Amino acid sequence: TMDFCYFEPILDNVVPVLDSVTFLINEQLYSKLMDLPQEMQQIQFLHYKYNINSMETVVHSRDILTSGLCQILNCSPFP
Amino acid sequence: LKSVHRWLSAADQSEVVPGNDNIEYFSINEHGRREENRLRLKTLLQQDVVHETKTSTSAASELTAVVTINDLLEACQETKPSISTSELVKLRGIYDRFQK
Repeated sequence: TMDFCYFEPILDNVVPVLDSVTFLINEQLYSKLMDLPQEMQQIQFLHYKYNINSMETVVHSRDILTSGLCQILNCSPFP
Repeated sequence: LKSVHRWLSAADQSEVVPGNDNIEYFSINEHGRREENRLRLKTLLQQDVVHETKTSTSAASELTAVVTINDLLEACQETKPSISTSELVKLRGIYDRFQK
């Protein structure tokens, strides 16, 4: 592992919020996703398994959500 | 020319990569940009590794543009190049005898 690293805090709570995010999902999981009856249920399904909490989770470009099954392709505007 | 035209008409140069874009719309695709189709096409282009385009150029098979006798007859008895021998009679008329 690392012997050392650099860290620096974000001052004055200046944390950006992304405007759009793209997701890539496999056949089975994507179908299970869209088969849900309503938008809120789909959002909750996204929330639960990925532990992504709104206004509290920071995500990045090209982040693999799970190994070999799904990934976030890119984010906009900020990385 | 007529044969290549016929070959073009027969091939019709149509039905190439139909329905390339997949259906991927989602419910939350609102409350923002209304050009989401353009952005989705942009991303589908972007997910590609690189513009390889290493396609086989021989797929066209242009050699098949062969002529037929019916196509041959498309001449339609085109107009003569020489209007009339009467305009040229003297040519040999003077050279019935040996040349000067």
